[PDB]
Amino acid sequence: EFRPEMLQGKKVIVTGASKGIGREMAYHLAKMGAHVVVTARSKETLQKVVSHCLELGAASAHYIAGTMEDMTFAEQFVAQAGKLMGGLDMLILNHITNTSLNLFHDDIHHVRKSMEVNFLSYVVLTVAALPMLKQSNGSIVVVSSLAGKVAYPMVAAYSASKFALDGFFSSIRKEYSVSRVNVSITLCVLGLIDTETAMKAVMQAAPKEECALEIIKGGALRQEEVYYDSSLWTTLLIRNPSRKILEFLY
Amino acid sequence: RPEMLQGKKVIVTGASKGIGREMAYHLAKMGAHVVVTARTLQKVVSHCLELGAASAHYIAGTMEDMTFAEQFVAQAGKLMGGLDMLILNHITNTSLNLFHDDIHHVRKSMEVNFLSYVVLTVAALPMLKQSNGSIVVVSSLAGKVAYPMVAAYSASKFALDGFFSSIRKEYSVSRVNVSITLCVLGLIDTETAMKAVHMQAAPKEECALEIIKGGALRQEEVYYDSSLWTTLLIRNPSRKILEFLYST
Amino acid sequence: EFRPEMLQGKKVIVTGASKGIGREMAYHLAKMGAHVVVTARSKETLQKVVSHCLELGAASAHYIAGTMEDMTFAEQFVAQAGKLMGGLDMLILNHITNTSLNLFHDDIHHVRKSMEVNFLSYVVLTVAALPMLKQSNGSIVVVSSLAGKVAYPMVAAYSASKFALDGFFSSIRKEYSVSRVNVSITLCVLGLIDTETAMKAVSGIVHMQAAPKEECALEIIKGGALRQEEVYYDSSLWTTLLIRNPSRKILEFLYST
Amino acid sequence: GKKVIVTGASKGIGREMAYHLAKMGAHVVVTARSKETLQKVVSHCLELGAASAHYIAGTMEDMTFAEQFVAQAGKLMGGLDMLILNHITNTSLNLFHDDIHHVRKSMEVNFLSYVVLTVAALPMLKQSNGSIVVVSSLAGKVAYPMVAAYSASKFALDGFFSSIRKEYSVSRVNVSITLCVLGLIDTETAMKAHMQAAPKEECALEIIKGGALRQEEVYYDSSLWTTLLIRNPSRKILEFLYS
Ligand SMILES: NC(=O)c1ccc[n+]([C@@H]2O[C@H](COP(=O)([O-])OP(=O)(O)OC[C@H]3O[C@@H](n4cnc5c(N)ncnc54)[C@H](OP(=O)(O)O)[C@@H]3O)[C@@H](O)[C@H]2O)c1
Ligand SMILES: NC(=O)c1ccc[n+]([C@@H]2O[C@H](COP(=O)([O-])OP(=O)(O)OC[C@H]3O[C@@H](n4cnc5c(N)ncnc54)[C@H](OP(=O)(O)O)[C@@H]3O)[C@@H](O)[C@H]2O)c1
Ligand SMILES: NC(=O)c1ccc[n+]([C@@H]2O[C@H](COP(=O)([O-])OP(=O)(O)OC[C@H]3O[C@@H](n4cnc5c(N)ncnc54)[C@H](OP(=O)(O)O)[C@@H]3O)[C@@H](O)[C@H]2O)c1
Ligand SMILES: NC(=O)c1ccc[n+]([C@@H]2O[C@H](COP(=O)([O-])OP(=O)(O)OC[C@H]3O[C@@H](n4cnc5c(N)ncnc54)[C@H](OP(=O)(O)O)[C@@H]3O)[C@@H](O)[C@H]2O)c1
Ligand SMILES: CC1=CC[C@@]2(C[C@@H]1O)[C@@H](C(=O)O)CC[C@H]2C(C)C
Ligand SMILES: CC1=CC[C@@]2(C[C@@H]1O)[C@@H](C(=O)O)CC[C@H]2C(C)C
Ligand SMILES: CC1=CC[C@@]2(C[C@@H]1O)[C@@H](C(=O)O)CC[C@H]2C(C)C
Ligand SMILES: CC1=CC[C@@]2(C[C@@H]1O)[C@@H](C(=O)O)CC[C@H]2C(C)C
Repeated sequence: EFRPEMLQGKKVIVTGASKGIGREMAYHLAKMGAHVVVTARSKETLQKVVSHCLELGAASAHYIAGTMEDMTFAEQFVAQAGKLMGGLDMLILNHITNTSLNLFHDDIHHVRKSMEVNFLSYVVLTVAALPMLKQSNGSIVVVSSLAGKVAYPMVAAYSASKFALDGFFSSIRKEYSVSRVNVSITLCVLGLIDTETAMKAVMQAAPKEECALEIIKGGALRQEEVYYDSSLWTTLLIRNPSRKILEFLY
Repeated sequence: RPEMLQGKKVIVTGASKGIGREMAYHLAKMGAHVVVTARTLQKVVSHCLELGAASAHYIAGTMEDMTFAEQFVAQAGKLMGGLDMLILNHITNTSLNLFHDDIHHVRKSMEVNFLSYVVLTVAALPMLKQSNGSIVVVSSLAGKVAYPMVAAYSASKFALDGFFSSIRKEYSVSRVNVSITLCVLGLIDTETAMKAVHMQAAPKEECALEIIKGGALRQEEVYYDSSLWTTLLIRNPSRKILEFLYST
Repeated sequence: EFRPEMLQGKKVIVTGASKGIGREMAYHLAKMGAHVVVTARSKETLQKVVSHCLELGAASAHYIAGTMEDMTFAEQFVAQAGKLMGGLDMLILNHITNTSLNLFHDDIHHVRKSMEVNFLSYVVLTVAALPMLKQSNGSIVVVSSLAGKVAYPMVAAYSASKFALDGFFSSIRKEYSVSRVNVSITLCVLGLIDTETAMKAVSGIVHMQAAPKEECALEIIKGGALRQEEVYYDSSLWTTLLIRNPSRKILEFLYST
Repeated sequence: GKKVIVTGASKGIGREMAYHLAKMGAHVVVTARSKETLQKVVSHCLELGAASAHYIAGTMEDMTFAEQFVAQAGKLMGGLDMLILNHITNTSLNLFHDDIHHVRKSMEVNFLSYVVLTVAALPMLKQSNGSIVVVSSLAGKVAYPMVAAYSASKFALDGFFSSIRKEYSVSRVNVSITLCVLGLIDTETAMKAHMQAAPKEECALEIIKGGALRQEEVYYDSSLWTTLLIRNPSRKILEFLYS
C-alpha cells in the first residue's frame, strides 16, 4: 500500500509542470519532501512553482525552461537535472503540445509536432535518464489517456501519439523484464480531468489534485498501468484481459 | 466477389517485395488499374499486365520524403485519372533488437511507417471522396499487443491504429464515404520477415488476398494469423463497448 | 527616460506578430516580463513565437490566429485577448496586407483590401480595446511609414491606407485631449526596415540602407511607453529630422482656439 | 468647348463649378443622387452658355454606378477633358465613438469611389491629355477633431493621388492631377455644420483655374495667413530626395 513517506528524499523529474496535472504532481512531490526538477516553456511560471514547492517542504526544487520540440534541449535537460539532484529515482513524462478538438483535414504539421512533443521527446528523455534510473532501480511514469487506448473522433493526431507511447513503452517494459534492467514503467490511462486547458477545449471531469496523486502513487507502487476516471463504469472496462493473454502466450 | 476489383483504380505501396507484391498480382488477376511504388518494380509491372492488369505503371522513391509522397499520389492520380483504393503497406527496415539507444530508428519508423501513410492519405482524399473509395492500412499484432525486440516498430503500428481509427469515426460523423481497413496480421512467410525471426508462419498469397477482400468489403478490421485460436482473442470487445458508449 | 521595467506585468496586444517587426516587439515585451497576446493568420508560425516569448520570460503569452479582413474576427480577437490577460494596457497595431511594389492600373480590389486590412481593421480593433484602455489609461501604438507622410510611386493603395491612419488617429488624439480621455496614441513613422518581407519586395528595385528590425521594434515600444505622439525611425538621421512637420503643428495649435 | 464631369454637382461648390463651366462655354455632365435639384442645375447651365448640359443621378456608394456613370457621360460627350471629383457622404461634427459604419461609408464615397471614377476615366483622359481635379481639405493635410472619419478619407486621397501623380510622371502619362486644399467655404451644408468662411462662388472658380493650369496643388482659404503655412517643403525635399 502507498505511504507518502515513499517519496521522501527521492530524486524526481516532472515535465510540463508549469500548469495543470504536472504542477499538482510537483506540489504533491514537494509535500512528500522530494527533490524535484520541474520543466516547461514558461521561465516565469516555473519559478513561481519552484517557490511554492520549497514552502510546501521540498528537499530541493529547480526549474529548467525549454520546449520539448527541441530534442537537444531534452537530452541536456536530463543531464542538468541529474546534476542538480545527484541522481534520478523517478522520471514523470507528462508534457504535451497544445491540441484542440477538430476534424482532421490536411494539417500534417500538427500530426508531426504532436508526434514529436507528445511521443518522441519522451523517448529522448527516457534514453537520457536511463543510466541514473538503472542505478537507482527507478521508475518511468508515462501519462497517457483513454484516447491512447480507444478511438475518439476529433483527436486523431493526439490519439496517434498516445497509442505510440503504449506501443513503445509496453514493448520496452517486457525488454526490461528479461534483460534484468530493474526500472519500472507505469502507463497512466486518464479520463477527462478538470484542468483549465481540458475544460476550455471541450462528460464528468475528475479532480486534478486527486488525479496527480494517483499518478505518483501508481508510479511509487511500480504498477504497470494506472487508470483514473470520474466514473467507475469507465475505469473498469479500460483494462483488457485479451491482450494480457496473447502477450503471456507468445 | 473477384468482380468487385474489375477496372478499379488502385495504389499499392511497398509493392516491390513480399506482401505488397502479392497484393499487386492478385489485383492484376482481377483486372484493376494499379500504380505500385517502392525504391524490381518493372519485373512486377510486367507480370501484372500479363496476368490481366487493366493498366500497370510504377513510380520509384523513398517514403522518407514527404514531398515525394505528396507528389506520388498526384502523379499516380494523373496516370489513372482517379482512385478507388489506396493500399498502405510499406515499412522501413527493422531488425529484432533490444532497444538501447537508437533514437534515429525510432524517428525514422514514425516517419515511414506512420507519418508517410498520413501524407499519402491527405493527398488521396479528394480522389477517394469522389470515388467513394477505400483506404487499407497494413498493420500487425505488434500494433495491438506488445513484443520486445520491436518497440520502435510497435510504436509506429500502434500509432496507425490510434490515428486511422480516429479518422474512421470522424468520417462516419461527416458522411464522408471512404472506408478504412486496419489489417492486423500475424507472422507471414515473406522473405525479409523470415530472415529476421519459432512459430508457424502463414502463406503470403492468402494474406494479400485476405487484405484486399477486407478492403473491398469495407471491413473496419481484418485479422489473419496462422493460429486460429489467436485470431478470435486478438479482437478487443472491451474497446468497442467504450467507443459506442462515449459516442454520446 | 524609458526603463525596461515600465512594461513589466503590463498586458499588451501585438498584431502582425508572426514575422518582422511584430515578432521582434513580442520578444522584447517577453524579455521585459509583459503579458503578451500575439496575432496573425499563420497559427504554426504564431506557436513558434509564443514558445520563444515564454522561454524569454513573458509573464504570459497566448496567440489567436485569424485574418483582419474579417471585422468580426478583429472585434472578437480583442475580447478574447482581453479575457486571457484580465485587461489591456497597450494595443500595438502592426499588421498589413501583403503588397508588392507595382504601378497602379485598375486594381480596385487591392485598393479596397488595403483600406480594409491596413486602415479599417485598426479602427475596429481600437473601438474594441478602448473600454479596457480607458480603465488602464493605456496606449494605442499605430505603426505607419514614410509612405504615410510623403508620396512615393508604385505603392499607392499602400500609401493611401497609411495616410489614412494619420488623419484618423491624429484626429481622435485631439478628441481625447478635449474629452479628457486618458489614452495615448503613438503614430510610428518608419523608413525601410530589414524585415524579410521588405527585402524580398524591394530587393532588385530599391537602393537604400535598411535599419535593423530589432532596434526598430524596441523604439516603437519605447515611444509607446513614453506616450509620445510620433516616433521616427530611419537608418538616415537626415531623414528622421526633415520628417517632422512644424508648419502643421502650428496650423493645428492655431485652430485649437 | 471642353468636355467636363462634375460630381457632387447638385449644390454647394460642385454646383457653382458647374455654373462657371457653363459660363465659359463648356460641355458638362453633372451628377448626385437627387434627380430634382440636378434637373434645375442642367437648365441654369443651358442658360449660362453651356455647350451642352446633362445629368445622371445615382449614389457613389455604388461602385457599379460610378464605373458606368463615367462610361455614359463619356459617350454622351464623345470623350472627356477634365474630371472633377467633388462629392462626399453626409458628415456631421461629432466625437467618434464606435460608429464603424460611418468610417467605412466615408472611405467608400469620399475616397474609394474617386479611385473607381478615375480608373474609368483614364483611357478617355489619356486620349485628351486631360486633367483629374480632386477636391480635398485643410482636414486632409492637418488634423482636426470632430471629423476623424472624414479627415481619414481626405488624407487617403492625398496619399493615393500624389503617388499615382509621381507614377504618371515616370510613365510620361500626360494627365494632370490637381489636389485642392480648401479651408472653410460658405456652402449651405458647411454653414449648418466660429471662424471666417470664404465665398463659394470664388472658390469654385479657383478650383477650375488650378485644374486648367495643371497645378499639382491649389490652396484657398478666407485667410492669406493659413494658405502660406499649409505648404510643406520638408515633404518636397525627401520626396525628391528618395527619387
Ligand atoms: N486534462 C485531461 O483531461 C487529460 C486527460 C488524459 C490525459 N491527460 C494527459 O495529462 C498530461 C497533461 O495534461 P494537462 O491537462 O495537465 O495539460 P496542460 O494543463 O495543458 O499542461 C501541459 C504542460 O505541458 C507544457 N508544454 C506545452 N507545450 C510544451 C512544449 N513544446 N515543450 C514543453 N512543455 C510544453 C505546458 O507548459 P508551457 O505551456 O508553459 O510550456 C504545461 O505545463 C498530458 O500528457 C495529457 O495527454 C490529460
Ligand atoms: N511479413 C510479415 O510477417 C508481416 C507480419 C505482420 C505485418 N506485416 C506488415 O505487412 C507489410 C508488408 O511487410 P513485408 O514483410 O511484405 O515487407 P517486405 O517484404 O520487407 O517489403 C517492404 C516493402 O517496403 C518497401 N520500402 C522499404 N523502405 C521503403 C521506403 N523508405 N520508402 C518506400 N518503400 C520502402 C520495400 O521496397 P524497396 O526495398 O525496393 O524499397 C518493399 O516493397 C508491412 O507493413 C509489415 O509491417 C508483415
Ligand atoms: N519592413 C519595413 O521596412 C517597414 C517600413 C515601414 C513601415 N513598416 C510597417 O511595419 C509593419 C510591419 O511590417 P513588416 O515589414 O514587419 O511586415 P511583415 O514582416 O510582412 O509582417 C506582416 C504581418 O502581418 C500579418 N498579416 C498579413 N496579412 C494579414 C491579414 N490579412 N490579417 C492579419 N494579419 C495579416 C502577417 O502574418 P500572416 O501572413 O501569417 O497573417 C505578419 O505577421 C507594417 O505596418 C508596415 O507598414 C514596415
Ligand atoms: N464646405 C466647405 O466649407 C468645404 C471646405 C473644404 C473642403 N470642402 C470639400 O469640397 C467638396 C464640396 O463640399 P460642399 O460643401 O460643396 O458639399 P455639399 O454642398 O453638401 O455638396 C455635396 C454634393 O455631394 C453629393 N452627394 C452626397 N452624397 C452622395 C453620394 N452618396 N453619392 C454621390 N453624390 C453624393 C450631394 O448631392 P445629393 O445630396 O443630392 O446626393 C451634393 O451635390 C467636398 O469634397 C468637401 O470635402 C468643403
Ligand atoms: C473524450 C476525451 C478526449 C481527450 C481529452 C478529453 C477526454 O479524455 C483529454 C485527454 O487528453 O485525454 C483532455 C483533453 C481532451 C482532448 C480532446 C484535447
Ligand atoms: C512476433 C512478431 C513480431 C513482428 C514480426 C514477426 C511477428 O509478427 C512481423 C511483423 O512485422 O508483424 C514481421 C517482422 C517481425 C519483426 C519482429 C521484425
Ligand atoms: C520607399 C519605401 C516605401 C515603403 C516600403 C519601403 C520604403 O519605406 C516600407 C514601408 O512599408 O514603408 C516597407 C515596404 C515598402 C513598400 C514599398 C512595400
Ligand atoms: C475646420 C474645418 C473642418 C472641415 C470642414 C470645415 C473646416 O475646413 C470643411 C471641409 O470639408 O474641409 C467643410 C465641412 C467641415 C467639416 C468639419 C464637416
